[PDB]
Amino acid sequence: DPVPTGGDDPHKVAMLGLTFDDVLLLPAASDVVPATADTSSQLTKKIRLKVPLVSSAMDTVTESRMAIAMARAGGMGVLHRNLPVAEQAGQVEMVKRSGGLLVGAAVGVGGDAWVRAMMLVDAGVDVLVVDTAHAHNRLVLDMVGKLKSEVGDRVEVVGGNVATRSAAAALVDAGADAVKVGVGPGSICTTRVVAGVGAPQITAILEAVAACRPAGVPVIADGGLQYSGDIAKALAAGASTAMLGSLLAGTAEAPGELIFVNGKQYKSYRGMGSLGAMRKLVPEGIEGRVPFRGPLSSVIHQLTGGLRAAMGYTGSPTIEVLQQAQFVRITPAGLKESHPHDVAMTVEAPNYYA
Amino acid sequence: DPVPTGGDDPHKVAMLGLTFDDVLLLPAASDVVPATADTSSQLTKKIRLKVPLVSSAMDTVTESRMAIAMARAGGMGVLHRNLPVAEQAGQVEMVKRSGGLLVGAAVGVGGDAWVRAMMLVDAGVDVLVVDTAHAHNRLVLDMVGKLKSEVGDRVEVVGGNVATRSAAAALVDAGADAVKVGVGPGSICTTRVVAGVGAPQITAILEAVAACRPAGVPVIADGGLQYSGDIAKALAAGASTAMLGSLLAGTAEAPGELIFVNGKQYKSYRGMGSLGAMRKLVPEGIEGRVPFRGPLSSVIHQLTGGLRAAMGYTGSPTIEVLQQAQFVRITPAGLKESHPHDVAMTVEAPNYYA
Amino acid sequence: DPVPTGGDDPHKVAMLGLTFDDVLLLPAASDVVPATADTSSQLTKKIRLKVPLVSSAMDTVTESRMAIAMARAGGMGVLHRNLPVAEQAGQVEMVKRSGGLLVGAAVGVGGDAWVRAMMLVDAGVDVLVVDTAHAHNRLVLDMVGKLKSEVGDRVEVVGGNVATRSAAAALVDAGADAVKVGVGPGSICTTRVVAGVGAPQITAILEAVAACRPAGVPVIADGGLQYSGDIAKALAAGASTAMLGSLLAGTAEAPGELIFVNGKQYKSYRGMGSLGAMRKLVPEGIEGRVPFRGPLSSVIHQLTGGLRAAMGYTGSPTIEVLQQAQFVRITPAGLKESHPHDVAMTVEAPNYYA
Amino acid sequence: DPVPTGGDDPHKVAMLGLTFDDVLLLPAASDVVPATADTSSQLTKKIRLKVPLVSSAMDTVTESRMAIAMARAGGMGVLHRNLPVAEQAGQVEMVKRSGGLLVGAAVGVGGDAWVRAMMLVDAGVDVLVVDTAHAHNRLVLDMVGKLKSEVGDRVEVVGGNVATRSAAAALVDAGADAVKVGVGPGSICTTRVVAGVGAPQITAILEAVAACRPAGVPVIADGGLQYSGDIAKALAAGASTAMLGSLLAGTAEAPGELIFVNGKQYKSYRGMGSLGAMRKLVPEGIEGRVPFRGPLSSVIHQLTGGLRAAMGYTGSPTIEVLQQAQFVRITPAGLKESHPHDVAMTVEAPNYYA
Ligand SMILES: COc1c(C)c2c(c(O)c1C/C=C(\C)Cn1cc(COC[C@H]3O[C@@H](n4cnc5c(N)ncnc54)[C@H](O)[C@@H]3O)nn1)C(=O)OC2
Ligand SMILES: COc1c(C)c2c(c(O)c1C/C=C(\C)Cn1cc(COC[C@H]3O[C@@H](n4cnc5c(N)ncnc54)[C@H](O)[C@@H]3O)nn1)C(=O)OC2
Ligand SMILES: COc1c(C)c2c(c(O)c1C/C=C(\C)Cn1cc(COC[C@H]3O[C@@H](n4cnc5c(N)ncnc54)[C@H](O)[C@@H]3O)nn1)C(=O)OC2
Ligand SMILES: COc1c(C)c2c(c(O)c1C/C=C(\C)Cn1cc(COC[C@H]3O[C@@H](n4cnc5c(N)ncnc54)[C@H](O)[C@@H]3O)nn1)C(=O)OC2
Ligand SMILES: O=c1[nH]cnc2c1ncn2[C@@H]1O[C@H](COP(=O)(O)O)[C@@H](O)[C@H]1O
Ligand SMILES: O=c1[nH]cnc2c1ncn2[C@@H]1O[C@H](COP(=O)(O)O)[C@@H](O)[C@H]1O
Ligand SMILES: O=c1[nH]cnc2c1ncn2[C@@H]1O[C@H](COP(=O)(O)O)[C@@H](O)[C@H]1O
Ligand SMILES: O=c1[nH]cnc2c1ncn2[C@@H]1O[C@H](COP(=O)(O)O)[C@@H](O)[C@H]1O
Ligand SMILES: [K+]
Ligand SMILES: [K+]
Ligand SMILES: [K+]
Ligand SMILES: [K+]
Repeated sequence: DPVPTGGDDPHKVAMLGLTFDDVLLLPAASDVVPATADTSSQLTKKIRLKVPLVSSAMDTVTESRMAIAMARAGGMGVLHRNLPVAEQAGQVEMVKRSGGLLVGAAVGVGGDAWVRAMMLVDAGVDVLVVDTAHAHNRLVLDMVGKLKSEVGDRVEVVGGNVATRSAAAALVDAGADAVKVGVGPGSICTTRVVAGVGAPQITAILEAVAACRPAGVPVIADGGLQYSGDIAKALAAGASTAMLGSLLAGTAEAPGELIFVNGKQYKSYRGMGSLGAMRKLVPEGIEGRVPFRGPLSSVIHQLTGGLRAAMGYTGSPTIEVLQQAQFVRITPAGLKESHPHDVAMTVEAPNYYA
Repeated sequence: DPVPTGGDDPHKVAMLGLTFDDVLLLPAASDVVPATADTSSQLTKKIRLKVPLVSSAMDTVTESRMAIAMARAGGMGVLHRNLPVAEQAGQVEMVKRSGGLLVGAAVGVGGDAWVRAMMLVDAGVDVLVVDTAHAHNRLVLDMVGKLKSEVGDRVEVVGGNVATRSAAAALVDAGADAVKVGVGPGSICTTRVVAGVGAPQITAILEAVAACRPAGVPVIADGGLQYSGDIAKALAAGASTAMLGSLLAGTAEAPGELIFVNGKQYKSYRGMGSLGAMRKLVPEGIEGRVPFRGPLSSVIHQLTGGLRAAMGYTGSPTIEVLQQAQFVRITPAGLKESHPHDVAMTVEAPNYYA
Repeated sequence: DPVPTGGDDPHKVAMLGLTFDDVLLLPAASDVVPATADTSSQLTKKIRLKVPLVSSAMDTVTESRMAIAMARAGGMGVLHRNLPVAEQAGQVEMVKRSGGLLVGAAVGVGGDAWVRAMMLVDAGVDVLVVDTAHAHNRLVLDMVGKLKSEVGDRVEVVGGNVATRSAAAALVDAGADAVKVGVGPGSICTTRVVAGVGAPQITAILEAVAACRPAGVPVIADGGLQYSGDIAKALAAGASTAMLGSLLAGTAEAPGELIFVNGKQYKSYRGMGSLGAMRKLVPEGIEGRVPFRGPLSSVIHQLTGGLRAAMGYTGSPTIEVLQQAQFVRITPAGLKESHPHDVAMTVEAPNYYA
Repeated sequence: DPVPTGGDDPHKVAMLGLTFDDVLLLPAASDVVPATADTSSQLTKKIRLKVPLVSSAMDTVTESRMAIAMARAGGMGVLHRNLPVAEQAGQVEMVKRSGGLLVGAAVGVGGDAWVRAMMLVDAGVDVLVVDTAHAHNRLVLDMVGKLKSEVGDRVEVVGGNVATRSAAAALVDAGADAVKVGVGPGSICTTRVVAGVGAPQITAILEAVAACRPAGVPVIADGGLQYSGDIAKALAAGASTAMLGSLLAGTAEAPGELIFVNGKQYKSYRGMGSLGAMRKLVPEGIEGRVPFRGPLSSVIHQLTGGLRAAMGYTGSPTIEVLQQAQFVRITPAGLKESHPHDVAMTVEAPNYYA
């Protein structure tokens, strides 16, 4: 970062971090229309999805109903781990016996996490996600490496989360089959406020990709996505898939009863590091609610439609070509101009609410 | 773009995009006053307007009443294409038989669009606008080139929309008589959110102009304009005309009945890519309403008055000289200072509402 | 401006404009306390004020009561010109016969303005202000030069307004005794929106000063000031005095009756380019109201107290040394941190309202 | 500062100032977990705290109850000086006789301040804080140097406040045992608005540290902190401790009765430069209220928990290693993404309110 901002060390403030709202994809020469785009992409080294989307491993987003629906829509669910091992394993079996659908499951770090992992593999899980706030901790890299050693022939092992090139490189050397990027950008996340730590999500992807791409390891962009265009941006920055919590938490298939506050409909959505999920603790998430959004299938159709539009605009027949697209950086005025502006919206759009 | 923002490719984030609110025109030495300014400008290679303004080809902005009024005010209307071919053609005839006024009409891409185009030419249209979200698609360049080949002796052919230098260059090589710039900046547009694609409108004009100006092809700045000063900025960036939807949709001549909500008056205004206009679809516009603004003539007087003021300030006797003016880039504080600030407005101004 | 923002001309977007909220003064080594600071400064080549403040030539800010009070407080008023010549001249006499106080008066450009000017000189005015939106117009430079030729032995002649180095240089060569800077930053001004023209006020001062300082011509910073700290910033950027409209319009001495809306007290304040002041016109100002602020003397005490504080902080015993102080440029976060933040204000401060 | 912003002097606008919301800490390789972090740090050359936090010397933040509680929590209180000397001294004795707890006390500059200081030393104070708005004034450096000469064997002497490298260097040469950084960032402070003076707090720390670190003098980051992550940022920028007013003013131990406005609970909090504290004056602070936050111990637990999280993320076993961490600079979009976003919070978190 060139500009003088204090002190005598030019590396103290090491770069300028961008996130989704900071950039637009540039249109390019195209012989692609949304209809002819191919949205398939690698979830891991061995697993390719038809639709490059996976649901967050959260107790207000993914249990078996969500996992089943995501798989049928061409993506995948990652089953959360805030429940007894026998119950998480049973949910893996529920998905597996609905057509041999793909499914993943989260585990932590340690002895209990290891027992959880072995049970999940026994239940037939396809992907284990080592699900942590900071994968550059040595204990996490150990967990990833040992799982890959012991069961890596039977199962794919994802490691996360990271926000730097060096952390992505450490997970690759540990043997990760994919690397999940996102420290702090989650809609329900307070890590960046409470700890003061993280990196803006576009820059975090660009950096992780610089480590993972040359090693042939897919990057999963996790957190901070709010519009279908954000998915296109994350993939163009080099991710192969995107993980969604907020965008899916409001759907019929997410766990939770409908909340009916003041004429409107909502579903609860909460961080896994919130007090409520963990039950003095120092939480790194909040508890809240999102608008009810109806069937998962209709949300995914809108998201994939927006991604297909982006592929047509950028002349990308495949996700692999989308990953080569270019950005322009924009100002606050640019962002206001990008949204609808100076008009009163009178009708809801299925892919846009202010 | 010099500053490090992630990864190892300096061309990934290729430049900084500016739009109207990011810049001001610098005053210069002047022997021009608003009264003596000459606002005429090229719409196309062959067509010069007295006032460098054209109304959007939208079903809530331009049918024959709007086209007639815009022509009489010294500009032009582009008749929308969300209606049967015989009806669009009939409206062209309505305008033509009100004094031989100039008129344009939108067409799409394909066989039905081609039949539409031939009928419009037969009705006496002066300008065909190949009206698309992404003119850098090969199908659009083909449509432009074939129209120019078949009927280009009888009619001027405009192509759009683009947001890059390379896309403008492709339209010029395809034979466009003008190039329309604007991917996503429209007030009712969600393309930049839904697809994540576009470029801020001042930068988009500067880039398109770098391709079109040396080839002698006029650029039409389309979308994102909200104040008379925006028109001056778009022209100074090198456009020859500006296309307006939002600013004209509220006028008496725009299609639509007056809406009377809660003591106030409005007219409907909607994207042509909204669900409502297209009638599961994945829309790229919204449906809404804008304040009623009275007769078109009075709006155009205010817009041209603001443009004339800019010409006096920049010492520009003609639009061609305005296109040589300089900008200063501004911060959010600069923008707040540019608007009225720290005062409660007690009376409406005819050319300013907060 | 180094960063790529579109096109092939590096001078198209010629620099980055800053205004007051973009910068802070850096504290420095000091043997000055607010009590020992000397706030005197040149209004013009020949006229030094005890307090570097002058009231705007506006019909809601300065008639004779305001002019008298400003002079007694150690500054000066400039009498507005939206009234018959005999009446403006009479007000000059009212001030002159209240102790031989300093007074200025605005005039325009042309034959009627020239008659106005001669009458004002006859009435004993000390300063003529050629009061225009764009002093880089040739007609204005002619007016300034001819006044200085004809009556420049009897009276000081101020010219404005400008926002560029070249325009300030032209006024200096025309013979101006001071140069007034400010195109568009006024609180009631819409020029930057309606015409799209101007330059952020700190940059406008820095540029004008680069022309005026080496010629020994004082710069008057006109418009955009809202806090006592803004006065210190304008002077540190190199201005010698500041002109205030909004900050003084609410005082007892400003023309206007008190407005009592919904339990509170206000006074009308309006641009001289508003429809109301000019009485289809294309206005460049709005009509509004500001909070009532009580006696002028108490406002000026607060403003000078804040300026004296700045002088103590920067180690400036005199305004001439304050003009050598340094800035740091700040971000939106910096600006939020500069104001009170994260607290509910329960008591009014005499020099701060949110 | 490279970019052209006006005039011909590249040093006029000398750098870009950042504050807390402008930066995030980058995660790094770590063998630290929050539990194993060591939060101890130097308050002064001779005094090490277990927890790197000290309460502001304000009459709505620190009297003896607060000083006692802060010391027991592993930090320190600085007793305010808006009260008679015998009473401030008595409060020092109250703290000293509650277990020989550490305590500091503020003094001003001059003869009365000197008498106050001698009485405080006699009462057994551990730290004298020369408590001023501008320590680069020569009178302040004299006060610091004379105290260190006369009583510097018995007591540690802190000097502040500063916002520049040169001012920190002057205090070091004057003999300060620590340097307090912060000109204007306080939540109740208006200095930056009223005087227009200051520097954004991250840059102010980086600059002061460049002077103090090589001389082995600890820096106290004072003002502007609102979240536990801010404490981690201030320390990573090189401060050794942080001083808090706003974050502690709402606690049970802060002076003040509970205010019960409209169903909610608050405590008064006011600048020491506000009219109310000083009792025409020209104040540099405001009077207000903050939410009631319960026992001090629980607030400090949340703050230290967030700091420990940051240490785990950055791989810092000690504060000395945290001081070597790196930042990424972020945009407004980055800041929105850092907070919770696009969710309605339904439950209060103990370490986060919007
Ligand atoms: C046409 O109205 C606009 C305009 C003018 C703009 C936008 C927009 O979203 C819309 C709404 C979009 C539609 C109403 C849908 N539509 C219809 C057409 C007519 O031309 C269709 C042809 O345009 C090309 N095309 C149109 N969209 C794409 C895409 N997403 N990817 C690749 N090619 C695309 C393709 O060759 C196709 O055959 N273009 N967009 C916009 O973002 O900036 C300008
Ligand atoms: C005079 O009040 C201001 C002032 C001081 C400012 C502004 C403004 O809009 C106004 C309101 C504008 C008016 C009340 C209209 N007006 C009257 C005059 C008196 O001088 C008129 C002469 O000023 C020159 N002039 C004034 N405006 C222009 C222009 N737009 N283009 C070219 N020349 C212009 C021209 O030579 C003309 O003969 N200037 N503006 C402003 O934006 O920054 C400063
Ligand atoms: C003391 O509280 C603060 C503190 C800590 C800060 C600020 C502040 O406005 C205030 C409020 C200001 C006052 C309560 C007034 N005050 C009293 C003192 C005690 O020391 C007084 C001495 O401090 C020096 N000093 C204090 N202010 C100035 C100034 N504006 N210009 C030059 N010198 C100044 C000068 O030598 C003077 O003898 N400093 N400010 C601030 O902006 O950042 C830190
Ligand atoms: C797990 O959920 C997340 C995720 C995915 C993210 C975040 C987050 O705050 C949370 C909430 C945090 C928790 C629910 C707490 N938790 C539990 C785990 C499971 O793995 C624990 C292991 O992860 C490592 N670890 C986890 N947090 C830290 C830290 N602050 N410092 C050092 N190491 C840390 C450490 O080795 C530890 O043994 N990670 N965070 C986040 O900010 O970005 C991604
Ligand atoms: O409590 C937490 N604190 C921080 N991040 C969390 C927490 N719980 C889940 N996450 C992350 O936030 C992501 C969802 O982000 P969203 O799509 O923006 O709502 C998840 O996939 C996790 O990576
Ligand atoms: O639904 C749509 N989505 C995106 N852009 C549209 C749509 N309909 C019209 N437009 C564009 O928006 C322009 C009007 O923008 P406005 O002047 O900012 O309201 C039109 O001239 C078209 O280029
Ligand atoms: O109607 C107008 N349009 C633009 N600027 C104006 C108008 N009337 C007065 N001004 C300028 O605005 C200044 C006052 O700005 P303020 O102190 O920010 O309210 C005056 O001294 C004039 O330079
Ligand atoms: O009235 C004042 N004006 C300016 N700063 C003050 C005033 N009173 C206290 N301060 C500073 O503000 C700090 C507290 O800031 P806070 O933690 O952001 O609320 C104190 O420790 C002092 O350095
Ligand atoms: K838009
Ligand atoms: K303004
Ligand atoms: K402040
Ligand atoms: K967040």
